[PDB]
Amino acid sequence: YQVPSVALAARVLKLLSRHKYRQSTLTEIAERLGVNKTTCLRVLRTLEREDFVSYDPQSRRYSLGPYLIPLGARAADLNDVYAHALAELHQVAAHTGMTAVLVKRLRDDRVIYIGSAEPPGDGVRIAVSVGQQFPVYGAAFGRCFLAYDDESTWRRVLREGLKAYTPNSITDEEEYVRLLQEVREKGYAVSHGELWPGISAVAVPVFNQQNKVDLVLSCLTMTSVIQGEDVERAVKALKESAAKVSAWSG
Amino acid sequence: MDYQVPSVALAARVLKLLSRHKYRQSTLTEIAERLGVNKTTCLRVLRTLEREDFVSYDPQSRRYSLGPYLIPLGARAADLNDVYAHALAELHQVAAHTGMTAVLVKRLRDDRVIYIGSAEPPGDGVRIAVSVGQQFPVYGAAFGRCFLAYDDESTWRRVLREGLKAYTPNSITDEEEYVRLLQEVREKGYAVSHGELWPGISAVAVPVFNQQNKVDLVLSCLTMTSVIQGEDVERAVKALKESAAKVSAWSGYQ
Repeated sequence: YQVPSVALAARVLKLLSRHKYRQSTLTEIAERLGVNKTTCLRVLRTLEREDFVSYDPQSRRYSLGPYLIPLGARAADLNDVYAHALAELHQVAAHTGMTAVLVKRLRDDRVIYIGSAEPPGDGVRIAVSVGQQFPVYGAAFGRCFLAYDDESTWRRVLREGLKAYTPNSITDEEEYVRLLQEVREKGYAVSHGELWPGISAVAVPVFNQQNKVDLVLSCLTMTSVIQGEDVERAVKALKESAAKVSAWSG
Repeated sequence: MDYQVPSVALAARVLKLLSRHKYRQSTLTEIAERLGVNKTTCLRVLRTLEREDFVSYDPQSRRYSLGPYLIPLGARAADLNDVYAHALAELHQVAAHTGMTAVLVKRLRDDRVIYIGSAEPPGDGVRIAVSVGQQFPVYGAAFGRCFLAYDDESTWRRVLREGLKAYTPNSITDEEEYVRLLQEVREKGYAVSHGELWPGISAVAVPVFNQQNKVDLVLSCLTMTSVIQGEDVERAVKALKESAAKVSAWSGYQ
């Protein structure tokens, strides 16, 4: 079963976390979600009374509300796995000088940025959109998820087709399979401009109790600046952090 | 109201419950009994939330918990408008409903407090303005008593032994009176001062609690003493409490 209104409440919240829809009128939400204005408004008003959504009558725009702040903080700190993994991002960033990210496998072959940490102190930083979703196959993290799946999950997602985000996105199914073999041997993956042009990443799987991968830790930097020593550093930090997070997955 | 959707209200109650340390890993029975809702009704909502990753389920122990999608929602919500921003917005509501200047006070180290935001009531004419950044002693006036009343009594005794400084003729410097005033603030949930820091100025204040049940923030209303009337103080207490309850929930109080 599915309760249609609760599912609609969730879709609204997910829509309002995208930058384009961070402040959206009723009509923009209805249109984007494909439901009539009255059904949306009912949900939005119930969500508003609980402070899950906020409403600015001066702009007639709805946004994510204040109650999600402590709710999200608690979802992090009440769970041993998430509390330690988010703390580890700060470790990774401080020791590598790269922007560190936690990626999480969702239902329907999607993944999501759960959090990030930017290196401390000053300078330009690379910043990611926290809460952005991605296909489970994309860039360095995609291969960290897929390399330890049973081939029941390999083939279904390969068969759907691989989107070419940039000219270096891996869309050849055979090349992708060889790279998955490579991830298993080395325990990490590197992408150069596969998702965003000029961005490279290093990713490492965090193993759950089934030897499977629900969480990936990632490091991000500019492709033009990355040297071999940077990859090695990122791999050590990420691997060490990953092993501490796996420890808590009991 | 016809725009009130009971299944989404229950989803919210479920998530608020799972955010309490005690109920962080809760069986279906414990959830349904604690909320006073039929277990089947609960299952459908829980499983719907689980499908969207707002809740998780552990098949071993049969317990539900806050799901991981709430983490980036929280971060994106705060990034747009953080708690202090929302607190300021609620102060403008208070100012509008009371016709008083509303003020957000924060505790510092070393027995000081500081104004971190204000909201003058709407319209044109005169009004009381305050300096964002002004610091005061933690014992001073209505807002001082709202911080102190909720510390251990050992702090009351320390602050009292170290001397209450008399700013005006209406300042409370009698130790037995100040203790009685702290006790009653703790009994009643608000404080009122009449010319204790500034001649002519009255204050009504209410504490904001956080997730360790401590008072880091106080919401306060300033008005002129000489024009306060019957229902005014009563009305401001009621508006400040409605606002402080909300901001307490946003600071993680439960």
